Amino acid sequence: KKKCIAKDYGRCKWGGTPCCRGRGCICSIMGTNCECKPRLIMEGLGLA
Repeated sequence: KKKCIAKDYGRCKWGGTPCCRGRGCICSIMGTNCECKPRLIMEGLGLA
């Protein structure tokens, strides 16, 4: 699976380059500041 950004926190876009290592291109929920973070999913607002 080539064509991606294996750079942790690698600026990426949902319509441009994805992440290699397996990061998730998370943005600022506004359409700006998109980046590929090292798979992060820590909830709690619903757990507590």
